[PDB]
Amino acid sequence: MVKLTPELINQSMQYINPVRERELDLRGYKIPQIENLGATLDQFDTIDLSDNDLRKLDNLPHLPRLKTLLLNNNRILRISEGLEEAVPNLGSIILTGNNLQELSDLEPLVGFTKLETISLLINPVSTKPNYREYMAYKFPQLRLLDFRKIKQKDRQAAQEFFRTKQGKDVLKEIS
Amino acid sequence: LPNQTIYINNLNEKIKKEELKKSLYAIFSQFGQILDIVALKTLKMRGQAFVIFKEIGSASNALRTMQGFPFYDKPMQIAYSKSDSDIVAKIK
Repeated sequence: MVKLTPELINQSMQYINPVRERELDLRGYKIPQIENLGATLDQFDTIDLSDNDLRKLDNLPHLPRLKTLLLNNNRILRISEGLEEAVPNLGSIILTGNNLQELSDLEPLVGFTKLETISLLINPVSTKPNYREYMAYKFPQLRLLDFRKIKQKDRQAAQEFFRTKQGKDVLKEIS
Repeated sequence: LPNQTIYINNLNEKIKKEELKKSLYAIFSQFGQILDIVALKTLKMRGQAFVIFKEIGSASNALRTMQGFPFYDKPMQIAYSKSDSDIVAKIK
């Protein structure tokens, strides 16, 4: 295991990826905490932290260029609030294979204004009742959830559902 | 016959190829480093893609795990690529 250090960043692969974006590969190091990302000097469109040991998505510095965060196969159970102040242009967050449990644990993501793609595959939250409906309602800008589109009819249905008294009670208990 | 490249069929042709590639990268990134993705708007590659992993073991895990996954509402049909010459013939 190693910690996320400037030395690690400097030795790691930094390259143009198959979708033509600048990517930093930090995969497989069992990194236990996000830190020292300021040392990237905002060079990257995408940071790949797959296969580490993160328990929290937190401690991001100002990185206006960052658009994709790959977080596959960590142990994440908590997301810190206000991360949109650090990475306001985040477009995709891939949290496949983590430990996010409840819909309320996703509330810290609501502030992202251009977050269009989320994966919560192989997290307990993605099998909770009303998951897709709640995501459509709570994240109106979201386009792709677990690699299935949120369609226009899906948007409308979710909005109409949560307008009803029964829908409002569902929301109340989700909190 | 396992090799580093998976071949996918039954992909949703209504999805723009740039978006398709970005989403394929995201969903397959859990298995390993991806060296390239091939998904062209041609008849020969209609509804199809190749995802090239750095490691064969990653390709094997991706094939086993994602078989039949409903990607853009269609179950993926995944196999190992037949040969590098087949890949070349497909993109020509």
